[PDB]
Amino acid sequence: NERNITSEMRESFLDYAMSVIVARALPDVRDGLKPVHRRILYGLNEQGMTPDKSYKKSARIVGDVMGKYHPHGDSSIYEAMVRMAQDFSYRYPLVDGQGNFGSMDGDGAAAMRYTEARMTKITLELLRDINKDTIDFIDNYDGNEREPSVLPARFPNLLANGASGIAVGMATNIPPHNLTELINGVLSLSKNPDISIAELMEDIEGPDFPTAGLILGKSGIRRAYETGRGSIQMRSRAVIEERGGGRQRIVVTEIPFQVNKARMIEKIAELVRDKKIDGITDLRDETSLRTGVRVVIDVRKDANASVILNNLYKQTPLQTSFGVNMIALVNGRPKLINLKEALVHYLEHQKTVVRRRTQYNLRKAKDRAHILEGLRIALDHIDEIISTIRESDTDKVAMESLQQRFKLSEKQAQAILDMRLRRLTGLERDKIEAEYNELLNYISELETILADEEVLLQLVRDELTEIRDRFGDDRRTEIQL
Amino acid sequence: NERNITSEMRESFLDYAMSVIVARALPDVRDGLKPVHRRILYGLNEQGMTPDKSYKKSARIVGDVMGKYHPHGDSSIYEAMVRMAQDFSYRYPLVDGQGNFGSMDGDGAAAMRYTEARMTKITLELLRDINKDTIDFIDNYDGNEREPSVLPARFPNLLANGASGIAVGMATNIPPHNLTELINGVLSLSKNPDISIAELMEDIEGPDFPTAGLILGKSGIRRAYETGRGSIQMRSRAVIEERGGGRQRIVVTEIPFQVNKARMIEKIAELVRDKKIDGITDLRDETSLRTGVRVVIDVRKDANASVILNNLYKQTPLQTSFGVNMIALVNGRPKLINLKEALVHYLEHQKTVVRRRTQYNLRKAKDRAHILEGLRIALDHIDEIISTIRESDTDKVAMESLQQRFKLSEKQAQAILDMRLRRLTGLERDKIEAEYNELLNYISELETILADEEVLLQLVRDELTEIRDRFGDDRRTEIQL
Amino acid sequence: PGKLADCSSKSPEECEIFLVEGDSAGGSTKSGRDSRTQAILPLRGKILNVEKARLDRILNNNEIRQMITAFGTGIGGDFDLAKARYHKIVIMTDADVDGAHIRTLLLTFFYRFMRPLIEAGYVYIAQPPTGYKGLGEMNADQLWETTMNPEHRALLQVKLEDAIEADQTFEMLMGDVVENRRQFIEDNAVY
Amino acid sequence: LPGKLADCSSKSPEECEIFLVEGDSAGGSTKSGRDSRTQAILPLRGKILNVEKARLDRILNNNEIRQMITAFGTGIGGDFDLAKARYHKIVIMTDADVDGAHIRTLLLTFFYRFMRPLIEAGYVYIAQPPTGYKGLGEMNADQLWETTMNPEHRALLQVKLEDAIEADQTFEMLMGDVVENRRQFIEDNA
DNA sequence: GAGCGTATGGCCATACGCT
DNA sequence: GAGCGTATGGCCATACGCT
Ligand SMILES: COc1c(N2C[C@@H]3CCCN[C@@H]3C2)c(F)cc2c(=O)c(C(=O)O)cn(C3CC3)c12
Ligand SMILES: COc1c(N2C[C@@H]3CCCN[C@@H]3C2)c(F)cc2c(=O)c(C(=O)O)cn(C3CC3)c12
Ligand SMILES: COc1c(N2C[C@@H]3CCCN[C@@H]3C2)c(F)cc2c(=O)c(C(=O)O)cn(C3CC3)c12
Ligand SMILES: [Mg+2]
Ligand SMILES: [Mg+2]
Ligand SMILES: [Mg+2]
Ligand SMILES: [Mg+2]
Ligand SMILES: [Mg+2]
Ligand SMILES: [Mg+2]
Ligand SMILES: [Mg+2]
Repeated sequence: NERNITSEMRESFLDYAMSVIVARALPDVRDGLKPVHRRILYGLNEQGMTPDKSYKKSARIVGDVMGKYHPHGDSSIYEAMVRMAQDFSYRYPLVDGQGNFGSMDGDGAAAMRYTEARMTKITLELLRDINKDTIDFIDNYDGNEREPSVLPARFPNLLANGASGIAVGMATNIPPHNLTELINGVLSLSKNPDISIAELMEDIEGPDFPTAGLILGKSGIRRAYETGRGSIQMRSRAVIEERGGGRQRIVVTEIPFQVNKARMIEKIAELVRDKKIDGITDLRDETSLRTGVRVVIDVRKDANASVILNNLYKQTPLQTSFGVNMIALVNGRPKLINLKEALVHYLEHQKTVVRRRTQYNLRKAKDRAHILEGLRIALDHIDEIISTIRESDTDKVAMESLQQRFKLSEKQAQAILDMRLRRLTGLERDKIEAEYNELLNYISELETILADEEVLLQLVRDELTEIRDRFGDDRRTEIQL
Repeated sequence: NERNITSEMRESFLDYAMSVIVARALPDVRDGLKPVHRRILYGLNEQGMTPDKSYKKSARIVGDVMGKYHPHGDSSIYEAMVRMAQDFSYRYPLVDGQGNFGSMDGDGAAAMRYTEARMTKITLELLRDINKDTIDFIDNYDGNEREPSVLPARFPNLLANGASGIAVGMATNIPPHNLTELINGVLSLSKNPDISIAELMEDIEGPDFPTAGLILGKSGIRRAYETGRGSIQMRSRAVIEERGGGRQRIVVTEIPFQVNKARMIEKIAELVRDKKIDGITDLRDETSLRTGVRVVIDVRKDANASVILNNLYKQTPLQTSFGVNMIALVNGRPKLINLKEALVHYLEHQKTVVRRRTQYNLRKAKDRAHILEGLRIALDHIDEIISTIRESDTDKVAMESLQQRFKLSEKQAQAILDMRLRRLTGLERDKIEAEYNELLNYISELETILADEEVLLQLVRDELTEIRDRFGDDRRTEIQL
Repeated sequence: PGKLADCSSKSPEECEIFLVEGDSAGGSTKSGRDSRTQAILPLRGKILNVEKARLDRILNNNEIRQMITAFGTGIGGDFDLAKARYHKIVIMTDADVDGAHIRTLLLTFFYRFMRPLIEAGYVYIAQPPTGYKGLGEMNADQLWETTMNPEHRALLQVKLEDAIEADQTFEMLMGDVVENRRQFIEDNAVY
Repeated sequence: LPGKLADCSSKSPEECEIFLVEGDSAGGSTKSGRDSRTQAILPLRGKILNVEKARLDRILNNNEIRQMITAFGTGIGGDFDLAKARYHKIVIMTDADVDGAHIRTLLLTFFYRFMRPLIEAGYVYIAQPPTGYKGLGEMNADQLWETTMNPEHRALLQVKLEDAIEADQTFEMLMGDVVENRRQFIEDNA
């Protein structure tokens, strides 16, 4: 058969580009995840690889996620999972790793045959209420499994851990933030829908990196929040200590986010050997675990350390910019979103999650109360019920006879037929009445939530505050005025 | 502290050597498997990756087997599994593979991310009755899981698929055999314990390779069967086609077992280049899916093809020896076994598996019969049983009252209390009587098996014949006189 | 190996070359092929975008070099269709989005360096079963019977109809100008 | 330094020590969990060549063996110099498994046949990592450090030679060319 | 200047015993 | 001889967009 070259180029390229955009490189606005991450977390959840249980071998997690949800390379899965376990990559890590999971110096993690993982306690909040019809499930690549379209995400993950992805025709670069600051901003938005970005910034001061450090001015942040795009100046934490009789040394304790420590040191070393920076006698990486990042630059006598340090900020990645480009999938399509839009979309997801949960909980409660009514009729007239069953030749006849005589439903009659003889004891009869009465009170409680949109909004606020009090931590990055 | 050099050498070397011998390189005489193979098959079984169910991704099987049973490299597991799926490696393949699983040319399988597998219908016979206390289970490497010491192996797998392993201080090399021939030999041994190797050879003619071909004489086979050691001369199936104008050519349709086709061709091609062989004009690999192996060697006009062919057998792997060294793990220790010993040990495993199964089946039957007696008393005095339960305040009182009044056991009372109301219908009461009566005949039937060693031996024979009729196939390798 | 696996025939009119996506697919293809008339060239990883690269880089790319050596036609001004080793050059990628990407990258190289090969109708696109699984998860028997056997296969002959339009198409989709590419995506959206 | 060695800052051999770790993954974490001034990591990849089975031309052509000789800077055979040594502690660090034991035997075979006065001077040591099935690779950078990298917490076994005529017979039997003597040893000692 | 992070896996050497 | 089969994985190049 025949095929036009222009048609083949347009059709094939659009197929790839759209797939990279909606199913690879860009995160969802609601849960802040790319498909690979969502598949790793759901895979951990389905396999019961929770914080309370032992670490499970990385190769088993990777193979499961691959065979069931991610039709790609084992390396691309393992590597995505590794990043989620790194306390220098993820502001609130989503994976709990055991073994070599890499360091700041750019070295990678050990091969998946040597590592072990499970989910962190915060990840349980991303998965919380997933099995309560809160989110929509879809068929997997082969059609032999089901997978989540989005996770409930009971904390604002997109803004919390940030995002960084290279698509086709576009890319994303969302910085990480402080959970306490974010949740407070979300609470302020729910109470005031016409809240300005300026007003929101009283809660959300700016990005909060896991690598800590410093941010130079609120100017860069403000632009990034109003438009979705802006450049944020990140600077290392460096101190000039007064050691010798005249001698002095620079100590780098915190480095910029996503900056490779070894590469940064190599860049400083290169300037010294090329004589592009004069004043450095020795440079050493004194970094340890209890010590943390410690890069020592010892300054030659009579040379100003303040001059050398400022020149290091300019000439090396000791000072680096963060080019904010807040692109996320909103209604399955890419969108450049501002700070408020990110929060509004997140709040809507929470409103839906909580409503859908309450609706599910109610269906189940109404269903159970119905069965309990049936069992209550049964127990009140057991001599007759037993008689009716015994007189019946088949299960079909017993089902019909019970329904017709005691005005019971198909479900109520089936529940009675499945009732064990031990339910006829004194205490077991009293338990049924106690369950029914407590259940009617729960049904009313749920019905009240769905009746008032403000009660439902208050429940979202209450649950968000609970997460803030449990997982919210101190701000790491210092924003200098 | 200190450590002697000789002591460390002796202690450390013996630790490695014994582990390679009893837990790596040598197969078990009973099921014919090395630990890696057994772990792959048991892992398939536990995960329900049976022939009736869809193919499961290789990386998922590998990751599961690794994390749960095999504390080694993912490649070493995947590669072991791959071999089991190759119709040119395994005489009766144990793994059902989908995708590139390699070819005869030395062509490896695709990476485990591509490819998928499940067990073959014959493997179900290796796992048959595993959950009926037929074999002993052991704790895994970490102690968080249980694994089989040996599989029931309802067909003689050690001789069927053979074995090849390099240990320390020893090695094994058992050729594959015809299942119909082996089972017949096993049946002949069970009927005559003093059967000679000569007599057994009327059933077991010799090795039967998946690659077919030819065996030169019964001499090599005879020695290997009597002593467990011998050299068997494997020769390719080659024909000389007389063509027009005097001209000739040789066609190779079958090549020796474990011989690399491409390597064999390369060896012929290098002799021609190096002028070490005279008379070959052209050499071609005409092998296609439609024809199978077809290696065509063109002969010069003034040359004799019979001369060239015989020189090819001598100088290339077109003829290759099989150095039989029948070493297997017998009572957890290595042993050089002869043909009869291999069959005797296998027959004993079957005698134990069938006895252990019948013993298990009996315990369960006796247990069920007892419960049925209780339910029979219950149904016969249902009006009383119901009042007894209803009069009881707790389950504990109901349990005591039923046992004291109706002379029932703790188990019988508990079974009555767990009895659903639907068991009181006409048909459901009749089913209980029918189950009890059929069960009493099954108990007698099982008790008869354990009472007479000949009945038990006949059952083993009957079950072995069933497998022979279902899976037994035509002999592939032609043993020439 | 990972290198080219030629066909026994020396007549190019009946000889075909299958540019196969990935190592694992390349092995099964080499096993399932017609040894007489079908050659397999396994292409590993994403092919270099020639539209974005300079000549020194293009000629230094091994996978590009492997193709030039296989066709034996030459590139740019020195391309000789008379020197072509295969009259059929078949692009055989996975039935997935990345298979589509590799297909675009290969056509970009052929359009900018071997244009008269497409004009002569020597460039074809194999149509493998679109059943969610890629080429590497397919048997050698079925890879033949569905994508390689001339009796049942369906190849798409790549044709040039408007060179002015094609030039604008390769420049937009594979060029350094992101904005035009982003616009193409946001217009052609859903499809 | 990616797959090769990482050396100690100290130029004095009495102060500095070399750790021959087992596997790539072990090498990386041990290079991270060390005292850079006194500790030097030489990661050994795969099973090390059995010098008792090999001829000199092959032994000298091996890159695993050549990396060690260059690291110690002692020379081999008749040209070995105990004084011309770079480290005073040569630590064999291996997995707490059967293959770990094997690598340990292969290294001692090389040291006995080529660097004998290194063992005699008590320079050769065996690191004692925790036994429980995990192995070196599976351990974290800080677990690796407090386990065997702190000569404070660490317990090293000093390799000593007591009978050279017995040791000669032992290396030739266990690591030699004659299978029958090895097979006999296994059969007897089980 | 170049590198962030999800995408498209063969090659190499060694132990061990037999022939 | 050299290679059978279970054991002890980093290196390499490419797309894509932003700064
Ligand atoms: C053989 O292709 C790859 C190369 N090669 C590309 C070049 C072309 C010819 C051969 N040599 C070089 C190295 C590479 F460098 C890395 C990776 C890689 O990391 C990877 C993965 O799953 O992570 C998968 N692949 C295959 C799926 C493509 C890689
Ligand atoms: C890096 O060690 C290995 C080599 N190297 C050994 C040499 C020494 C220095 C570096 N170059 C060469 C190649 C090799 F050739 C193959 C394998 C191998 O197949 C394998 C596996 O799991 O399948 C695992 N490993 C690692 C567990 C040992 C291999
Ligand atoms: C200042 O941004 C750029 C830098 N780097 C500076 C920073 C230093 C640390 C590590 N990298 C970042 C990026 C770079 F290395 C390369 C390019 C570049 O090639 C390029 C282009 O048009 O091809 C455009 N620009 C943008 C100015 C348009 C580049
Ligand atoms: Mg990779
Ligand atoms: Mg700077
Ligand atoms: Mg390997
Ligand atoms: Mg021969
Ligand atoms: Mg694909
Ligand atoms: Mg180990
Ligand atoms: Mg540039």
